[PDB]
Amino acid sequence: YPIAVLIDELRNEDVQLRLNSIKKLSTIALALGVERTRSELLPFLTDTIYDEDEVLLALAEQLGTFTTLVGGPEYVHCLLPPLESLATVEETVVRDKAVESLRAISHEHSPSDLEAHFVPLVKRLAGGDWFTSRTSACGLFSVCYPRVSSAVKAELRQYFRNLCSDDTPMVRRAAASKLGEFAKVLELDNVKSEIIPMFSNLASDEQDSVRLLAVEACVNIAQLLPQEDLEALVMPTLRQAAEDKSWRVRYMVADKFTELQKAVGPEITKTDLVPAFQNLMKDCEAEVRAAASHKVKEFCENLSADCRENVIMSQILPCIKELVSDANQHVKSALASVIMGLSPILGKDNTIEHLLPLFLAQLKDECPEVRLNIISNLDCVNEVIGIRQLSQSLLPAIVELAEDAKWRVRLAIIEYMPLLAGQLGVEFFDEKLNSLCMAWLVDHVYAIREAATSNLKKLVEKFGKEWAHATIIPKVLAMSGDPNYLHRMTTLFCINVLSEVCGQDITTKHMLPTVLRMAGDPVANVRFNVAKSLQKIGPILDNSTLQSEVKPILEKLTQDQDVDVKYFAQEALTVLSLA
Amino acid sequence: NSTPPPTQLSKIKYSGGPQIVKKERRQSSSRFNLSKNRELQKLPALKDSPTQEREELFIQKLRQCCVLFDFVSDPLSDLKFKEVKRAGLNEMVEYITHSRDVVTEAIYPEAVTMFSVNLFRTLPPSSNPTGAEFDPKEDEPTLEAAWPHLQLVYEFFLRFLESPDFQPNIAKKYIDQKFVLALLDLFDSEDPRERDFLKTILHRIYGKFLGLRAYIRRQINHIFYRFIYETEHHNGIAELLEILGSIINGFALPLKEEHKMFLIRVLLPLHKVKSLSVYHPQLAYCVVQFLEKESSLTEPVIVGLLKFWPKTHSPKEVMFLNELEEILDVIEPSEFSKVMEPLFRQLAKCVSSPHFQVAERALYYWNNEYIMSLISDNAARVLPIMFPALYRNSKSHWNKTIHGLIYNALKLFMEMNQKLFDDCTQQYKAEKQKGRFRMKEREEMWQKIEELKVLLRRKSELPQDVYTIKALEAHKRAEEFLTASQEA
Amino acid sequence: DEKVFTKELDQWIEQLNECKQLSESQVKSLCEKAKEILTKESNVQEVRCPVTVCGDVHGQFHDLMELFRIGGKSPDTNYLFMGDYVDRGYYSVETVTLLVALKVRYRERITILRGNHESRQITQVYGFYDECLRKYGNANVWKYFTDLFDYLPLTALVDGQIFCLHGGLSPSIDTLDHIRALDRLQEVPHEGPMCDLLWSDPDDRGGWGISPRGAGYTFGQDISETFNHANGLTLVSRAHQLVMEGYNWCHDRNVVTIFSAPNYCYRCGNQAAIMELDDTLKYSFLQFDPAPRRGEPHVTRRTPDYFL
Ligand SMILES: [Mn+2]
Ligand SMILES: [Mn+2]
Repeated sequence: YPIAVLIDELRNEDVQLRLNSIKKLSTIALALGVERTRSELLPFLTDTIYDEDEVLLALAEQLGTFTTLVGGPEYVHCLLPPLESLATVEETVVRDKAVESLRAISHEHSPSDLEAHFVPLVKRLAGGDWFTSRTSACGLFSVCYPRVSSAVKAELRQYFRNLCSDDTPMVRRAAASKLGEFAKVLELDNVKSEIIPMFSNLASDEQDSVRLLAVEACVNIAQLLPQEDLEALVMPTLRQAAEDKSWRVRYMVADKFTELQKAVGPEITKTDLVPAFQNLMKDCEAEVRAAASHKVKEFCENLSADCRENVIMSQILPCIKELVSDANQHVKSALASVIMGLSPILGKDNTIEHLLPLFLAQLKDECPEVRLNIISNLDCVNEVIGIRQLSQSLLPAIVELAEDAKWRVRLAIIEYMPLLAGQLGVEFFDEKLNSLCMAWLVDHVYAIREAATSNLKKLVEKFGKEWAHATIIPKVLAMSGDPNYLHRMTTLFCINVLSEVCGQDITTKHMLPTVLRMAGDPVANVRFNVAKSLQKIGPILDNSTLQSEVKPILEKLTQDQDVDVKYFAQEALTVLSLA
Repeated sequence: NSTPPPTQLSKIKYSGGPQIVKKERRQSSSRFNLSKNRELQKLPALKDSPTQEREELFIQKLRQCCVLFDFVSDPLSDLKFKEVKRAGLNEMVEYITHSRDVVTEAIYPEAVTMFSVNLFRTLPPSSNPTGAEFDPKEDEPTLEAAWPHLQLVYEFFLRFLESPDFQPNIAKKYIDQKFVLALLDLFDSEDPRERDFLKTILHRIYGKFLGLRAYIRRQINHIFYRFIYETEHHNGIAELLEILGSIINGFALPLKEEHKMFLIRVLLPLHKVKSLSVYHPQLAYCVVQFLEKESSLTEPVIVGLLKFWPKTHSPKEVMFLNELEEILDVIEPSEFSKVMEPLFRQLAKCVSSPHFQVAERALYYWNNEYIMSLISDNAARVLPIMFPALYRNSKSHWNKTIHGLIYNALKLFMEMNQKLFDDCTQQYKAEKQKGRFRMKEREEMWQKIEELKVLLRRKSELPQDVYTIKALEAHKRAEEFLTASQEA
Repeated sequence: DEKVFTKELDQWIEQLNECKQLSESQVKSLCEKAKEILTKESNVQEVRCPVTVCGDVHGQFHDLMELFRIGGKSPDTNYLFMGDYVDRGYYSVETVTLLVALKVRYRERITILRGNHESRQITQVYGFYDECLRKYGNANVWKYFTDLFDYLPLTALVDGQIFCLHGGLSPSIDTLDHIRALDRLQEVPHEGPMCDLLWSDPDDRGGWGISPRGAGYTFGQDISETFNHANGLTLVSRAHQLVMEGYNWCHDRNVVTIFSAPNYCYRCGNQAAIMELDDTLKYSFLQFDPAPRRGEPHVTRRTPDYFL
């Protein structure tokens, strides 16, 4: 309410005290009336302030929300003087915040004062002396184009063409970054005559950092043109961008390749995009081969169905037989993430003849990330070929990966094991795969041990309780006499997940005498894991055994020497309501 | 009289564990636009030829060495075709330095074409990782695999420029603005031996081509503007600043408005990049050489350094204090009184710092008797700024070396002038709650709401790359220091 | 001890496991809680038989969470760390806050020792003082942690047979009773018996040598063979040194260097290791690779150094 008090607080020589007093600029404007903040507060921000860039960043973030505190959407052009000064500041985090706030303010404008206050603001930033103002002018053409008159929007196209032909490459890099966004609000005959010559010039630019941004503009331009003139306008620019001498432009064609396939159409994809895709997979730079290997599944999914399996088997598949044996490890790992996904496209018999040797060659690769990516999609080939064919060709490679050196590869087989065991049947699992799941429980890595206990819960839901009682219950109860204390707790961890699925009778008569026996274990870590397990399997037992066999053990563990055994037993007595 | 500090090739302190070694850091992908046929027989020698078939033999030796070979994919392919280029490149280097009147104007297009097909290329992806968790000083350099041939092309072009019969009026139609821009794109090369030849070649091109000087200075600014504001990653900032340090020493003394805007808007925002420690001895030379040229720029330099003063980066705060003492060594007494209250409010925060390297670097200003000269002529208002910073922290510091330096700094103030005032007891205690006068009015605004020294340096324990290191010490430099280039 | 504090303390461990730092007032209350626990610990701490022994972590939090996936979670697996938890990494604050919070909550299950980087001077040369400035805005959390570091025990004695410490031996110490006579509640000196216990190294030279680290000594095989016989020791486990395999035997299997930071400083490309002692004190080493990095490595304009 006094203006002469807070003018010195916002001009205080401490920098932090100017920062807190300007982050609370909404509460100062709320205390002032909506007419005096136009006449005193906003000219003060216009005239006086210029400071540290942390203050200017906080100032630009506040003024994007002042559209109600200034008097509503018909007085919002008073926020344009201060925001124009922050759009020319050299630091890039404040002039990006100022151009972000300038777009939010522009929607509150009328269509009449857009041509009176916002369009002259864009034309003054676009004709500024320094490049920091011309860069901030590039992000303001799309939010003010489609609401102005035809004579004004003819001037906006001229001022955008001057930014695309700028002297400095910093503005040309920012004009090309907003070329696709600006082209989506133009009419069709003006994209065809004004956007195309300024898109074709930015793709023949001397700086490759400008040329690669014209490739991302080629996706947005081609998707709003009709299919008949894509050959005479867009296609010679895209054909010379795939053959560019800079690898950074060839990387952007390969990274945006599936978006170029949907935007252009299915007919020019057969003619031009398929031979251009072969040259990107056989590229001299390993970064371009890895980018063209990520797209090898999605490119073949969206081909025309009249010629899908003929193009893949004759043009694509000879090129991916050489990316399997590539020298670089990123291209081998990128192909392996998506090579199993083109198994439903080729069919059953083409997968056995042509794709199955490529899968076995990557299940035995020396890189662990190639082996990780090829396991994670093993169900997708399982629905194409049968379980009789999976068990013949790929199952000796899966059993061999169950004892892999890297534990992440061992973990990927365990997560696939309940899906594989359900299809193979219980008579095949007990003979050839049951010893694999029991050998994971005594592994050295703990994350393999805890993934094998959760594997035992998923196995008995698919096979039943009486399969567990005859096969895997006496295997995990003999683990309680292991002289390593890390494996004695695995018996307790197995009982925590098996008790909820094998019911009350198997828990009381087979697993409860084991958790009560090892409550006199010498290691203290086993002794409170007994008390943490009696809390877990407690509700599954009935009230008769909970008061005569569980409660006298939990009372003895509260007299233990160790403080953590004494705590967890006392915690289990209240959860079991035995206090 | 003064030269810029020469940029070191290997800037990593390797005093950690030397028993662990790396695997040579081999480049992965080779190149674009290679040749198919690489057949090359040995042409006859230039010295043994008669004196009239000299330039056509020299053209055919320069029509050779434009076929590019492969050192990356198959490192031992075409060893007899690679050695005839290596012996041919070594023949043309030895031919151009000793003999006289060997360059005709029909040699100028071929020597530029031989340079432009061998070196002008798209640099391969950076093998060093990027991110906030990576120290930019500990980036291991990756040597160029074609350096058995690329070194002798740089060596040939440098002796071509420095020949006494070089005519810059003939060569200015082939060395044009497209040649310079393609040469400036190679300064991001990760090979430090490649950046050393480009620094010497660009120094000769700027020295002899007066029509390219305004273009070279503009394209260097575009490299720094992208580096400061967009990417924050460039391997040759220290090499370009060593070139610019020789340009500043040759500026005309009524300094132009183009050069003053280069100091304020390019050189001063280079202090805020995270990798300032890579190029700081070259950047601090260019700033000081401006103030030796025109001392009127001392005020916007110091208030620009205090604007970019680092607060979450203590090795950069020591580098700011090191550069600020070099500015204060050459400051005029009239410029000192215009800037000393923003200057000594920052030094009050640096003396009272918990960081022992920041505190001991600012307390070493009192050993500089020229800075203590200007303090004694301004002690009426430079002492009430520094006296609370030294007296509130005389005994409260964990390091006991700073206990000595604060007492050493406090006794130089009492012997300077007997300002033995004891009004620190009220002007702190009254302003305990004078900031609480403004706090209750801060709450009063909510009352009307509506409508809602081996251990003293950071070493690297990375394993060394002993093949790369001894290759960096075997590389003799092109020139030890860059001489000044006078403005026309 | 009191029950409403442990449910607050269990929330901090769960919050810290998501790589989320604690507040400045929570670090101050934590470091004073750990100060009462560590001030009644001897200079040589007695640890029971089943324990997992770890080396330098050096702020690599995502490789510390990988370490708990090889050896097990913290109350279930007894751990013993050998200093160097706060430096040479991006997440030094979240690494040392979790390891101290496990010590307050599980004081019989964790034993944290002092390394050379838990001093005031070494932690300001490298990037832990700047990390508390970047993450908290001032230098109070640095003052809370480095005053806690004075109370950390120097050495540890597992079952009376295995001697665990950060650096190595010293010419001023020849008996475990001489480590008990030291005063450890101070900043790490530049020379003396306490300095060489966190700075020394083994080598193959014999006798006392000049430690190139600038602080410390180097001891040969004839010293560790003499130190083991005079105290009844079978092994002097250590760390402090980068080893490529993760662990390394030296001096006719009298000392072993354990390093638990895989891909040290995200440059080195080394493996890590932890030493597991079972109930009858037989050692076994589990090597592991770095954790896979998951997230959005996009171009994020770093906040500048002059914003505070
Ligand atoms: Mn260490
Ligand atoms: Mn250490």
